[PDB]
Amino acid sequence: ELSFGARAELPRIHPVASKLLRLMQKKETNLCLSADVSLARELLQLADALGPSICMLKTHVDILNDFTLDVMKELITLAKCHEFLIFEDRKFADIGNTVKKQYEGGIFKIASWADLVNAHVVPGSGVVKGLQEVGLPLHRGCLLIAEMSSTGSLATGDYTRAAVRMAEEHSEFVVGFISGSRVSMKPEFLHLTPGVQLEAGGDNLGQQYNSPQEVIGKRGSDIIIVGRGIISAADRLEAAEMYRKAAWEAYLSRLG
Amino acid sequence: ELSFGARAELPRIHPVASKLLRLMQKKETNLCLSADVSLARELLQLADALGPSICMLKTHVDILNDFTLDVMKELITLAKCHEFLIFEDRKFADIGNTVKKQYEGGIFKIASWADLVNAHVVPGSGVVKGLQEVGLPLHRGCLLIAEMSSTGSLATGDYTRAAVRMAEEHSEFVVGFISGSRVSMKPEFLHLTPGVQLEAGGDNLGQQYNSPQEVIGKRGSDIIIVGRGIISAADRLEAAEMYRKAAWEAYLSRLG
Ligand SMILES: O=C(O)c1cc(=O)[nH]c(=O)n1[C@@H]1O[C@H](COP(=O)(O)O)[C@@H](O)[C@H]1O
Ligand SMILES: O=C(O)c1cc(=O)[nH]c(=O)n1[C@@H]1O[C@H](COP(=O)(O)O)[C@@H](O)[C@H]1O
Repeated sequence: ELSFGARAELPRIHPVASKLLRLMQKKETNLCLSADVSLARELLQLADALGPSICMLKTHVDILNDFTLDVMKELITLAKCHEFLIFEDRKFADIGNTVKKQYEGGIFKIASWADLVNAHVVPGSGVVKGLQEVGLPLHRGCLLIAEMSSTGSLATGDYTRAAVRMAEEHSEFVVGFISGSRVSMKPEFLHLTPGVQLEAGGDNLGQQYNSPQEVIGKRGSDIIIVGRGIISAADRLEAAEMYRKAAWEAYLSRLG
Repeated sequence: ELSFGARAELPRIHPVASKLLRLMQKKETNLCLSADVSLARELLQLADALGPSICMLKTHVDILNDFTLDVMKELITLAKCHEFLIFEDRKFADIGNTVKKQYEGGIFKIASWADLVNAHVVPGSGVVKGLQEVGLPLHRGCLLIAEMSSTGSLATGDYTRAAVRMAEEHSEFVVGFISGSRVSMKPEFLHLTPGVQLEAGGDNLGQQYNSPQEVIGKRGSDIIIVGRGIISAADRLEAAEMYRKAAWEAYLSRLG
């Protein structure tokens, strides 16, 4: 098993994955903050304070009450300053012809500011083809949703295998997965795992939690995605540091 | 098999489905226009001219370059004038806690103007639970995506059966399906079918077309969803009338 720094140099590595893996090793962080807030001021204050602790900031641009492309300009300034990627968790899931417009255009112009986006594989490979026609020219990457954290997820068995095949057949653009575990045996592919908290539990709408030690250490994922475990805490900086140290040590102990 | 007008009166019918079925029978239309345009002025000019020919106008609010809630105010005026429902084809596909915010909030405030939305079933029933916590109080309906039109779709076999079970267990909010065919044997549930053109063919990004006669007449669906077959035509009114007459006669001939 290679370190993040060595994976950053693999011959078939995507440039976006390489950039991410380099800053993960430099900063000793495999934490992605899920910045699930409705106010631009809170998003930017979290990005600035937690920037040093995170490899990635995950957005849902469509829950931000005061979105403007200028807010995303300020977010890019912080991403460059503190060295993290921006991941818009848009979960594209339409025919190729539709998703290309949803990615490039409308009010959000996601491709103009998002290093990474993600897509569901249920529509077939056209979803990836459509996205890549915008994303390849704009030097972007994509994650495929191979497994989900929620109760009753149908992303199991042959579905997960189809996501892995689709990623591997589109390595020019697909840099990894949303998954609960290592699903690809190819080390060029990032595994990002949501549904993470230090304590056992869930929410009232089907979210299920596992610990950083379980998903990084036992299940072999690379990056934890954490929302409420940080966002709902009083001291979001110390919460982020707890999650960072947990995920980083789990990673180191799997390396041996 | 019951007429649309008789289905509108079924004991377990959802009010949104009833409203739709009534205006389908009154206007002799089972055509949903896929208004896949980037300009508000073109969206509103299509809604006004084609309003009399359609039971429903399907939006992708996130490809509209000049979206404002005022554009949707003008669209509602046309929907009320000409009697059609507004369907935002958002394809919600996240955990319940996320989709409730994506449905109610952000810039688009989808639930404030959309009669109908749709959701993927891959995350499990939490996606429906989250949406229904916004949509039930706002007297809205939802369609579940049971089958897709695109090449390589994984929405087959047990997946389609899971979508039908989920719809039937959430009949307070779920009024039907995006599907290629009749998937539910319960007549209270609408079947809407995209991937429709009069001529054989497809697009370059995995879209596949079938005719109105095939999907309404042979496959037993209720409503055709048509984008480019109308939108790319020179005379979009006559194109809409051709699709309306095709879908309506296919429906009548299945009734006998
Ligand atoms: O793509 C994702 O990040 C995602 C996939 C998934 O399987 N589960 C999942 O929870 N998410 C997202 O990750 C975040 C989880 O947030 P918390 O439950 O607050 O930690 C939310 O923004 C979800 O939308
Ligand atoms: O939910 C949908 O409407 C949808 C589901 C699906 O399986 N296939 C599909 O084509 N659609 C949508 O229906 C429209 C099809 O447009 P045309 O291919 O131009 O007729 C697009 O806006 C798609 O996003």
